[PDB]
Order: sequence, then structure tokens, then C-alpha cells
Amino acid sequence: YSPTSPSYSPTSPSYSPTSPSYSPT
Amino acid sequence: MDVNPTLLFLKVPAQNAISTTFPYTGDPPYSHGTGTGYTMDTVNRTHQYSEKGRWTTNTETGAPQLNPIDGPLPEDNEPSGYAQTDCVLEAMAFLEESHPGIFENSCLETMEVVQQTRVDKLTQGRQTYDWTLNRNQPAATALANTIEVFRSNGLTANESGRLIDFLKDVMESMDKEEMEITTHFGKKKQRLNKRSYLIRALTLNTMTKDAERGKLKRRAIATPGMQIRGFVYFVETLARSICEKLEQSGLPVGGNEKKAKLANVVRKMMTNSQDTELSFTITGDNTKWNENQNPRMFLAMITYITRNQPEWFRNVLSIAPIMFSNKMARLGKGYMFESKSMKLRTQIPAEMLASIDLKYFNDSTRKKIEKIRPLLIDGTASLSPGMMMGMFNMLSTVLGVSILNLGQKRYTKTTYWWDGLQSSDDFALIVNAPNHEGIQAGVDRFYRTCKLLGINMSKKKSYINRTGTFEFTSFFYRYGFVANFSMELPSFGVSGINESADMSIGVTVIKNNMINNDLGPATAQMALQLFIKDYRYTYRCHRGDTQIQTRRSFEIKKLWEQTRSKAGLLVSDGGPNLYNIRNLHIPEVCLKWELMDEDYQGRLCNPLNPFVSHKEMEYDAVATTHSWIPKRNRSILNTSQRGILEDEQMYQKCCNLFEKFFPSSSYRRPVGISSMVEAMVSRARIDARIDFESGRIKKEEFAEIMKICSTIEELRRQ
Amino acid sequence: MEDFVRQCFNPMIVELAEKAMKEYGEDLKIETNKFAAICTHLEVCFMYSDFHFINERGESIIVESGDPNALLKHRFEIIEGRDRTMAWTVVNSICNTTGAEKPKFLPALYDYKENRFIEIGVTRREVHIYYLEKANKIKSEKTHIHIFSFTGEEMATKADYTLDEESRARIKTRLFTIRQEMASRGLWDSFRQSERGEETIEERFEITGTMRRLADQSLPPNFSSLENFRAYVDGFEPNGYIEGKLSQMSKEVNARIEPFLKTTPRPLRLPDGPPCSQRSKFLLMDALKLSIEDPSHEGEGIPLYDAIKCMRTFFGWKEPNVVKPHEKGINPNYLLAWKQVLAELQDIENEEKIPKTKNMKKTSQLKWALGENMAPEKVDFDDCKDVSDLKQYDSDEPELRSLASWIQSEFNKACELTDSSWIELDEIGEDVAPIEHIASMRRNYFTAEVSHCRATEYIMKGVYINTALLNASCAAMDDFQLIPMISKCRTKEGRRKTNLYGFIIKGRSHLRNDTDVVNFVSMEFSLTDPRLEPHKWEKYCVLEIGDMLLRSAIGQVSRPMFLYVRTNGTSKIKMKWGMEMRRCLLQSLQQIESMIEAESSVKEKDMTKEFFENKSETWPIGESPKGVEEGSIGKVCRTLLAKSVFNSLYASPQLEGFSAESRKLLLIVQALRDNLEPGTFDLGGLYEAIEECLINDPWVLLNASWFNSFLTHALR
Amino acid sequence: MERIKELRDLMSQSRTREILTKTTVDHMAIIKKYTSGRQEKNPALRMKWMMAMKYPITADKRIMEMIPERNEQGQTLWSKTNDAGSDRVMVSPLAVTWWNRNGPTTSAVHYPKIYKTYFEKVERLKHGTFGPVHFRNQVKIRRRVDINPGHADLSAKEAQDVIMEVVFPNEVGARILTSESQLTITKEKKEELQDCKISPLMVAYMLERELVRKTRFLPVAGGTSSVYIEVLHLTQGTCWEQMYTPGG
RNA sequence: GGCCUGCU
RNA sequence: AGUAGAAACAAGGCC
Repeated sequence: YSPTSPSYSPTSPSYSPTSPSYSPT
Repeated sequence: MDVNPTLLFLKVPAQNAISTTFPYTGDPPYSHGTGTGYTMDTVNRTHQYSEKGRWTTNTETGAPQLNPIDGPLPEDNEPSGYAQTDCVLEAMAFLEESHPGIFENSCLETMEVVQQTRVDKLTQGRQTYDWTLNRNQPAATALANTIEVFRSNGLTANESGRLIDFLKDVMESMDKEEMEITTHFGKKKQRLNKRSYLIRALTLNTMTKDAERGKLKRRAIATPGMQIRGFVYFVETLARSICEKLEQSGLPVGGNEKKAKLANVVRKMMTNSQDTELSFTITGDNTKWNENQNPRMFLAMITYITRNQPEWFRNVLSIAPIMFSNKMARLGKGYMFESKSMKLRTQIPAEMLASIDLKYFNDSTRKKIEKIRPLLIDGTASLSPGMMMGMFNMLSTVLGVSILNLGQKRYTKTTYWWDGLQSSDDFALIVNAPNHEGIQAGVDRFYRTCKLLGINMSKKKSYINRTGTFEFTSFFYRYGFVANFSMELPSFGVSGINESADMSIGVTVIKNNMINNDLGPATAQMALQLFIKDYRYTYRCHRGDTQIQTRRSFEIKKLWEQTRSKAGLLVSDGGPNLYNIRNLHIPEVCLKWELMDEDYQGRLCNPLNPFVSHKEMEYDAVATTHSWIPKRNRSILNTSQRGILEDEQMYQKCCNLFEKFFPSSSYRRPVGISSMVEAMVSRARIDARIDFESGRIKKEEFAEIMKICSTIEELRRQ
Repeated sequence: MEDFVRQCFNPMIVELAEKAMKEYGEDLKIETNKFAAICTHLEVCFMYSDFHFINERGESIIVESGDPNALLKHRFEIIEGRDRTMAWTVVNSICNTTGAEKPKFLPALYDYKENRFIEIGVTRREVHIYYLEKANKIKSEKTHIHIFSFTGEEMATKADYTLDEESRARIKTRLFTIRQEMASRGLWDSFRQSERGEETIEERFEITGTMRRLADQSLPPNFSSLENFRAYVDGFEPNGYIEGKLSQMSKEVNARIEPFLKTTPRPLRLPDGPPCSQRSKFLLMDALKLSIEDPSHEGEGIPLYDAIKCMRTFFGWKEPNVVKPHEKGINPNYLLAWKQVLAELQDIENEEKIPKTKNMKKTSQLKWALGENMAPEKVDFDDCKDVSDLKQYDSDEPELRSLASWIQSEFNKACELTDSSWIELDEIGEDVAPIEHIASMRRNYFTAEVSHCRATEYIMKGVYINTALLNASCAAMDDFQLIPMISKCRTKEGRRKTNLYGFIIKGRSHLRNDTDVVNFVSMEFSLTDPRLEPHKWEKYCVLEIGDMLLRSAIGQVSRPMFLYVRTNGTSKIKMKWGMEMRRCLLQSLQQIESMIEAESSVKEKDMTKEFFENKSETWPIGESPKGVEEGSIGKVCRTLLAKSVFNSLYASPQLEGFSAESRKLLLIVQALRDNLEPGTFDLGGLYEAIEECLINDPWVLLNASWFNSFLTHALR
Repeated sequence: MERIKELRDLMSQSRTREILTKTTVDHMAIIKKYTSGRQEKNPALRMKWMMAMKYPITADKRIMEMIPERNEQGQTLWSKTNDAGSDRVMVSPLAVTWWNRNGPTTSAVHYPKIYKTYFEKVERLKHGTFGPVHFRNQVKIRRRVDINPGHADLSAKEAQDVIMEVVFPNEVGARILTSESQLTITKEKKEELQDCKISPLMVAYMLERELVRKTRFLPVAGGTSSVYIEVLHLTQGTCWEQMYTPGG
């Protein structure tokens, strides 16, 4: 089971403010 | 969207989701200092609910006292302590009439108990104020000091071993011309005149209450001395005997029996009513319960209960309210000061509040001191006209049950009638009538009668609604009791006794909550997983496979590597967790017995190991090396009471030797009044005699042991 | 008459008789005759026992005095005058070893050669009646009975007097002499007529002296003595006193029922003042994380090494400078503290091995920030008495503060579903019973719906921070440690990660009571500029340390990075209840389980699957401009978990008081909504009690706002 | 024999003699419980705060000679510092695990006998058979039940008397058994313990646990047999139910 | 500086 | 400064 919140907005925010990417990874 | 948890009650009835509104996950409020700011407030308020009472001056303690009983009837809804003796006796007499023979049987049972009880029973108590050090000492230490002083000062009737004999000693002490004690500071002899000792025997020690849920303002809780403990014990025994025979008294039983009684009452009232009759359940609550139960009413009740009983029993029961009516409430630690400019702080003992100037305090503490000063005597305040905290909950519940009974439609003489269940400080009353004005009249009658008996209903925490939904001491009821799980939440963590004890206690708590508070299977499994996680994180006993680095991980890993059947190690030694919803009632070590290695099994439960403490909520435990006991704080060493540790060492040595002589001393408390040496010598002589008669002991050993006993007796007699 | 008993007998006999009387509880002062009788019986039995020593075979030497031997072999073993416990112990021991039948009552002596007991008594009544009472008392008597009356009459069973007649004559002479002395005194008749009541014991507890003088002052006002009060109560009979006083009482004392209607309740009166500010021990919404993929679990690894490795991933460090001063502090001190922490991290990195814990140098910056030497010196009141500014410790009501908009946004963000897995629970015993399988399925659902919530991230952060602080303050009670914040999670693809929010620098932590304070300057990363909600960051000292280059849906954005430095404190009880923060999961999941089971009871089949997957029946949670917005069971679970987590984080007395006083009103409203016709005696008092708790706590203010919204939506 | 030698050595000193002579047998309980360390108000907090320290456990003096000063690595297992008010020395949990992995062995073959109730419980659970789970409303009525699976039909006082007679024949005191059933069970127990090497106290505690009958107030619905009430948490739920047949 | 205490 | 809320901590006792 994979949770899916209708308010997900998985594409709404351009980046997660708390857990960003910064690093080239 | 603004998430709003409280909006969930638009659909889920409040009772069902009531667990949401219990913030029992954060640290409870803790008193941050001295309880002398609340004790003075309690004294002032107790004297303010009874100010119209009749002042006087005790002629023995020499302190002012207030006597509100039979005072003017209250004229406003404000709290009133003016209990009427005639009304109290009417309530008790009607209670006896409705339940014939309750008081006679209760008195018989209590007479047996008081004739049978031993002095050792006073040890099974919490902190008590010992009058020989003016500090709080455990019950056993205070009792030992009191008995030592009594023996030193000529009182020795308590050596018989019965509690009533110790009470006789206590009473004979107050007549002693001048007591003396030998407290240390190399020790000094401090002599207390009659009045000083009497004031010290009646004094109550007050400390602030900690870890209180559901209140914004801290309270004050008091602990009684050691002279008043026995009389309170006997009175409480009588009150419990009476309450156990009352269907409407919920105090002397557990939670589930409270549920049963309350459900029975609701079924009896609501169902038996015809269609036309209405019903209304009052989920009320009494305000300032302690500050209005005048001990003189308890004396009236105790005298009415003990009618037609032997005079000695009547006196020994009545002595408790007589001592509580003259109690002095020791203030407390005393305030503390500071100097912002000079950058320093000072501590002033509460004793010098009577003499200290009022230029230091606030605008509120100054008023409190100004008002409490007249009552102070030698650093303690007279607190006659009320109680401090409980200590008579059973008898107060008897009074509440009497007032509830007083409306059985045989004493109401009217269409409306009421009954319910009473638990000290909390009641649920179920009114019936043929019309709404009938319910109004019934509620007014109940309120006025309670006011006469000296107990006030709180009008800011009581509502009346059609029968069905109601609440009672946090047992919500919606057409059948609903289990709120947030009250038992604090119990889930590791209790903190030791490893095996913690495992047993946690699994037992999970099982019990599954039984009572309707904890579901999946939630029980998640609680089990979280408890195991917390237990490992607290005892550093991780699974071993993990690369955790802790002070204990090295040899947990070593033991894991050594073992063959790794699925048998105790969770305390890094083994796997094998519990589930079906194994919660089986102690752990008994669970993994089949999976254990012979070597590990032998090492684990080895009686020779030096960790087991020979034993000490009922948690099912199995003796094991993981039953060690934690250390003590060792904070006494700095203080002047260093010598007490030597006393403990010597007492433990002597008691261990006695245990060696008498096998049953550990199991059942040893009775008898022969000195310890004489008992030991007599046992040795008889043992040698029987062994020589038929056994291993021969003539040489018999002669040696007999001569050793003879020289021991000679040393004793010196 | 005490002189007779004290003189005519030996000191040891009177001493042990005193011990016996004290044992039974009597007082020799009153029952002197009983004392004399006990002493006489003891002397009789002792004279019976003494001067008898058996030997190898069945015979005795019966010496007169002072003739001991190595072959003691006492012919008699006295049982009387040993105390009840010791007497019964010896009786049971001898009965067990011999195997005889234990006498029901305590005998006097024992015979070893013959292996039987002997009972001896002294009687003032007729001898035959006493002897037959003794015989019938001893059921199935295998024990010899002997009776010695003062007048000289003797009797026994079968007349088997197994004793030397010289001993009998000696005891007869002793009794005759005692009778002569008693007759000379004149108490002999009293002894003869007093034997009837000696066996029975009556308790003689009484009140006299000071106790009686206190009892005479502890009665209703109109009574003078305790005896008069007892006489009045005993003669009391009910005559309508209650019904007589009810009418006499004023009619203003009533319990008028005020009906509670849809219009009665009113919105709670939230306080007014400056907006409230953050008070949690770590940033919740504005918490950056410098992560590095690492195959480690939970506690594996050295926290310092993990922290430095995470720090060595972000390459945008700049020279720190203050961008939102503290308004009350020495902010340059905060800047130097951060500089020192960074230098110390470089130092530890340069070292060969990584110490488990690092103790910071005691510099002025940490000394001020951690409040060292701040406490006034303790002094006695004798000399610090005339000080001009000496007062009582400031104890005043907390400063009032109003509700801000940030707490609602934080609670919103603390309910969303993240894309990680913040909780990884160990295995459980293998399931066998079908209940275990159903529970496992439902638990998979729950732990999936709760492991991804951000409230669980806050739970884990709090647990780790409090555990680390407690362990460090219990060991290094005199050095400034450096405790980096760490948290580990599984990404959406299962890869493990470790995170680094910031650093903590514990101060001196000599905690004695479970309320003392250990100050720890908390340094935290963040990406949110403080110049947007300045009223919220009242107690921090934000600095600008670096400039990240994050990748978004647009690509590189290059936002600046900030460091929220602040001092703070936590006690030994807050640390414990923060370490125990995992019960929030239990609370929320128990509520959700209750709801699901309640629904599934009606429909005879499990309902969890469609509840969590079909997006079936939904609950009203939240409030949008369009009205109340429904939410699925997943969102209800997450919202309840977030509520519990915030209760744990923002705990305070105000919350407890408000929760209770508002549960009362909530139950009243629910009773109204069920058409139960509620009714209140004093609603205004309840409202005033509720409004007294809302003072300055952001969480309590937010809860009051929710309650006002619920009252608006309910009853309408 | 050594008992009297130790008594003589103890009374040789002044304070020990004074305590020995003044105190009577009745005051033994008070003297045993005489201690300055008060009970923990918050055991959980103290335990969580104590395991952080070194040597949070107290063990008998014999640890000094039974367990080395330090293990292989060199972590101290015990410290000569004495406890507050006893001769017990302070040790760390490393000591407990060191005992478990290296301590003297022993034959625990008698352990199942001493704790026979718990192993009988496991035996019942192991041989139990389950059935289908039914979702249906449960009328959880509250009544008093018996929680002891094998109660021997004896009151607490009567059970205590039986235990004292079985394990402490000499200390039985004035009490004499009356019911023939008591005598029969006493003989049955005495025959099977004619030679048992475990301490008398453990035997007494075991007999007390497996003879005294216990009753508790539970919300049971279906069952009430002591065997069924044992697993009440597994066959009774708010909405679900299960058929369970304990092994027997 | 040294000793002692982290509920006394 | 900071925690905290009707009173406290921000180390205490002794040589």
C-alpha cells in the first residue's frame, strides 16, 4: 500500500523547502 | 485547507473520539519551588469558607480554632462549611434504616481487625513526617525512630507487638511531663516540654503536589505525622468495611466494578421508568471538597456508627477525628529571595514568617502573610475547620452515599426521586419526575440538602442532560461505556524496575489494555514493537546483529557470536523478539525455554549468581540474573545524617543472621516478644538437642554448642 | 500488693512473668492477682522441671544442687514460660522428630524418656472440676496431667506420678508457705474468688488527661464534654430535622437549570497582545537537512563522523553575518559561537580518530550564551537583610500574547505526506492465528500511512535530541559538549540516508531536582528568510552562512541559506517526556483502529482495505473557504498523529487546563446535538475558567481558535 | 554450627549487642525495612537517567572474586566503592552480560518444576488449535472470573497455612489442618518434594502461586472457564471474535 | 586546587 | 540573556 493524498501536489512545489537537492548527486 | 482536528467531532460523537482531547503525551506540570505559597492560601480559604463560625482558643495547644458546625445557614450559593449536626445524623440514621445492620456488622469486622492488627502494618505507608527530626522520612524509619524514643522515655507497652498497644503508648506519651530526644548534629539531648511535644505530634507536613493532570494551578498535599497514623488506619478500615456493603459507594472497588455498578444504576433508573416519566443525569462535581469536611462531622458519624459497642472500641475509633480537629499545618519550605542589584539570593525558613517584616514580599504574599499571621504558633498554623487532603476519603464517600440515599422516594415524599453513584469528590445523580418542573424541584432539593450536609456542588462544572450520555470520573458513557485509551497511555513506556521486570510489566500492560480499554490487534502489535524499541534503547540490549556502538555492545555481540541457537537469547541479552498477540500472557524466559542452549540456560537462571535480589501492578516474573536492583542516590553522605547508614548496615547484618536462624522469617513476618538473642539461643539449643537425640550431632559438638550458648547468654546478661 | 509478688519469688521468675503479661497485653497494675497466679504457676513448673537429668539409659540422678556433668542429657525440657512462638516452635519440632500427636493447647513440660507431655496447673476452685476440665480439654489425651492445689490436694490421670516424692513434698512446702504469707497479708480470699475472671481478657483502652481535654474541645459548639455528646447521639432518633431546616434556609440558595440552546454558546475570548513566537526546542517547518546516502540503520555510526561527512557535502559556505539580531542579546557572541563550532569541526576532522563525544573549549562566547556564572550566589539571611533591593522572586502572571498565523501553517505542514520513511520498526513474532494475519494487514496499512507523515519526522527528531542531551548531561556534567542533530530515513526508492539539521552545545548540566535547567545553544540550518515573519523569530539570532544551489522544476534557483542560532533550556523531566515521544503513534493509531472497527462491526466483514484504498467514507477534517473539507481515513490518522506530536512538543500547564475545561463544553455541545436537552447551572463560570488558561502558549491559542471554528460550524 | 559462631562474633561488639538485645522479635519487620532511601516517585525517569552512569547496578560482595575487574577490552565490570547503606558493591550491566556469557554453569533441570504454572501455560498454548475469525458485535458484560488456571480451591490464609506446613514444618505454629482435602494435598506435595535442593522460599512462593485462587473483574463475553480467561485477549474483540480450543 | 552529591 | 510561571533553575555543602 502506497499512500496518496489528493492534496498531494507532487508537482505543485518546485522544490521541497526542507529536503532539497543542492548537491550534484 | 487549514487542517482542524476538532472539526472531526461534527461526525464522530464526542464520547467515541474523546481520547483525542486528552493531552497525556507531554510532561505534566511540576511545582518549581516551595509549597508554602499554596499552604497559606489553603489555610486562608479554609478559614474564609467558615468565618461566620464560632471562634475559640484551644487550652492545650494554645492556638486559636474555628468551629463552624451548627453555624448560620448559608445565604448565598458561595461555598459554605456550616454543616448541621442534626442533618448529618438524620442522613446517617436514614442510611442505617435503608440498610439494616450495616453499622453493627461493620463494627464487628473492625473490632476483629483492630484486636488483630500488628505494629508492622504502619510500615506499609508512603512518606510520613517524623516528629523527631522535623523532616520527611519513609514510614519504616519514622516508626522506628518513634518506637526508639518511646522506649527511651519510659513508654514500653508497644513491645507487645499489637498496634493498639502502640496507640496506648502514643496517648500515654502526651501526658508525659517532658519528652526528650537524642538527635544527632557526637549527639545532643533536646528536651521538649509538654506543649511543644503536643504541638509536634499534631503537626501536619505540607509539600506541593507534583505531576498533576488537568489543572492550571498547583495544589498542596499534606502528609500526617506518625502518632495520627494508626487511628486514621482504624477509621479508614471501618469506613471501607461500611462502603463495601453499599451498592451506591464506588470508592472501595476497582475501575471495572465501578463500570458495573454505574451501568446497573443507569439500567435500574432509566429502564424501570415508564414512558411518561422523564430522566436526567447530572454529571456534577463538588467544589472545595476538602476545605469543607469538618472533622467534627466525622466524629458525629463515628459516634453514630459505634452505638451499642464496647467503650474501648468507641474510644479508639473516635480518637482520630479528635486529633484531626486540632491539627496544625506546618507551612513548608518557606519563600526565597533575591537581590538583582547585589546579585545574590537568600532562603528564609517558613518559621520566621511570623516575625519577618512585610517589606520584602509581593502585593499578594504580603496580604496572605498579614491574614495568616494570627493563626501561626511556633511556626505552624492552626487548621481546625477543614481537611488538608483526603485521609478520610472512605468516610466522606459514606456521607455522599447517605445524601444520595436520602432521596429514595420514601424520604422525598414527592413524585420526583433520585439516586446514583458516589465516589469521593465525584458523583453522578439520576433524577426522575413526571414533568420538567419536577426535575427542577428534585435538583433544587438535592442541592439544598447537600449544602446542609456541608458539601457543595460545583455549578461551573456540572450539566444536566437527558439520561444516556453522561460522564463519571473520566468513564464516559454513551449508551454503554466507551473506552478512552489516552488515560492509560503513560503506562506503556519501560517502567524502570529492571530488565526482566520491565519486559513482564510492559507485556502485561499491553495485554490488560487489550482486555479493558479495547486496544485493537494491529494497535497492540504496534505498541509491542514500540515498547521493544524503547526497551532496547534504554537497556542498550540491541539485537547484536546490528553494528550499534554503546557501552554494552561489545560483549552483547560477543555473547551473540558465542551462542549456537541465536533465537533463544533473551531480548535483554540481544536475542530476537518472539512475542505476538498470542504470547503476551507468557513470561519471556518461560517462552524461549525450548530454544535455549544448555550452557546459556544454565548460566542465566543460576541461584549462585550475585545479582538476584531474592524478590521484592501484578507483573508475572521469573527469577533470573536480569533481576538486579538499581543503586541509590547516596546523597546523604554530605549531610549530618551520615550515621544512619551504619545503623542500616548493622540492622541488615542482624536481620540476615536471624533469617539464617529462622527460615520462615523472610516468608511470614516473625511474631513474638522475646529479645532477638534469646530467641536465637533457644532455637540453637533446641536444634542441637533434637539433632543429638536422633541425627548427626554427637556429644562433642553438643557440648561445644551448649557451652557457646552459655557464654552467649553470659555476655547478654552483662 | 506488688511487694508480695516481687519479693516472695525469684527475680528471674518475676521477670519472665512480666514478659508473659506484657505479651498477652495485660497491665500488672490492675490485674495484680493474675500476675501472682502466673508467677506461682511458673514457679511450680520450674520446680517440677529442675533436678532431673536422664543418662545413657532410662534413669536420672536427681541431684540436689550444683552437680553438672558432661553428659547433661536433661530429663525435662521446659515448655512453659518461653513465649507463644518459641513454645510452639519447640513443640512442633519435638512432635515432628518423635512423630507424636501435637497437643491442641500448649502443655507445660515434656518427658523425653517416655516421650509425652505433662500439664501442671494451680487451682483455687475445687480440684476435681479443674482436673476434669483439663482432661476433656486435652482431646485424645496422650499427655500426663498433674494438679497441685494450695491446700495440698493432688490428682492426675491414672495416678502415674512419674516424679520423686521428695520433689512433691518440696512443692507442697512451697505452696503451703505461699499460703501462709497470703493469709498473713489477707489477699487469699480475693485470690480464691478472683480465679473466674482471670482467663478472660478485656481490652482497657481509654481516654484520660490531655487526650480527654482535647476531646472535650472537638464537639459541635453547644456541647461541653465528650460524654454528653455521646449520650445525646446515642439517644438520637430522626424527627424531620432535614425537612425542618430546608424551609428555614434561604430561598436564594437554589440550583436553577438554565437550558442550553443553539444560541447559548459564544466564541471564546482569545487574549490580546503582541503576537506569540516559536518555543519548540528545534525548528519544525524551517528545518534544512544536509543529507548523504549511507548504508546504516538507526544508531549505527559515530554521530560526529556522520555530521562532518554531511557538512562536507555542501560547498557554498560563506562568511557568516547577522541578518536578524536577538534584540536582547550580544549577537556577536552568537556569531563567534558559530565560528568556534565550525573551527572545532575542522579540528576534529583533521584528527586521526573521531572521538565519540567532543567537549568544546570554555570561551567567553559559549560562557555567555550558555549562561555560566549567571546564578546569584547563595547566602544566608542573617547578613543579607538590610539590602535595599532585597525582594521575593518575581512571581507574576505570564505576559499575555495573541495568536499569530504561523502556528496554523506549521500544523498544516506537519500533516502532509513526505516522500521518505521516517520510522522503521523491528520485526515481531511470527503470526499463526488468523487474528494475527488480519492485524498484520491492518498494521501494514497503518505503518505505511504514518511512516511517511512529517509528524513522524518530528517525533524522531525529538526522540534523538532528547536522548542525546540526557546521555550527554548525565556524563559530562562540567564540559560543553557538541551534539549534532541526526535523523535517518529511507527514500522512495529504498536507499538509506542520514540527515544533519544542526548542532547543540550542552552547557554545564549539574541537574539535581527534576526541574533544573541545562542551557544548550541550538544552532540550526534553514532556508527561510527571517524577514518575512519577524514576530515569530523573537528569540533567535539568524545568520546567513551560505548560498545553496538547489534544483527545482525550473532547475538552478540559488537561494541563500540561514543559521537560526538561539539559547534554550530543558529540564530533566522535559527530556524524559521528549524521549518518550513515541506514544503519539499509539494514541493516533488506537483512535483510527477504534473508528475502523466500529464501522466494520455494522458490516460483517473487514473494512480497512476499502477505507485506505477505495477512498470510501470520509470524515470532516479541516476548513477551507468553500466550507468544511472532507478527508479520507489516511488524513484523519495523520492529523490525529500531528495533534499528538504537537501536544508533546508544546506541552505546558495552559494546555492541560484548557483541554479539561474545553472537554466539558464539548460534551455539553455534543449532548445538545443529540437532542438530549442539556442544561447548565453556571455556563459563564465555565467560560471564564476556559478563558483563564489561554495566556501566551501558541498551541493553546490555536486550539482555542479551532474550538471557536467548531462551535461556529456545529449548532448550524 | 557456624550460626552460633557468627552470632557470638556479632554480639562481641557494643552497638551490635545493643541492637540485638534491645530489639524484640516483633520489631524485626521494622528493623528490616529501616532504610533512609525513599521510594522512587517516578521510576521511569530514574531508570532512564541511571543507565547513563557507570555502575548503575548493585551486586553482592562475591562479585569481587567471581568476576574479573575488567573484561577483555578493559571495561570495568565492578568498582570497590560500596553502596549507600549496604555492603553491596556497584557494578555495571557489562557485569550481568559477562556473567551470562562466561559465568559458572549449572543444571537447570528443576526450573520447569519450580515455575510449573508458566510452563503449563506454554504447554496449553503450544497445543491449542485456532479457527475462523468472525466479525460480529460482542456484548462485553462485566463479571467476576477466575484467572488462576489451576486453583486448588483454597483461601489465601488456608493456602498460606498449607505452604508453611509443607515447606516449614517446624514454623507452622499453633495451626493444625482440619479438612481431609488439605491433608491429602499436603501429602501429595510432601511426597514429591522428599528431596528438593532449591531454597525453601522459592518452593513456598511457587506453592502459593499455584494454590491460591485469584479473581479479577473483566469484561468477558463467552467462556469464563479459567483456561479460556487466560487467553481472553486473543479470543475477544470489539467487533471480531475467534474460536480457540486450549490444549487439554 | 583536593574530597563528596545528581530525587535528601 | 535563556528555561519557566504564582516560584524556581541559570550548581550546592564542607575544609
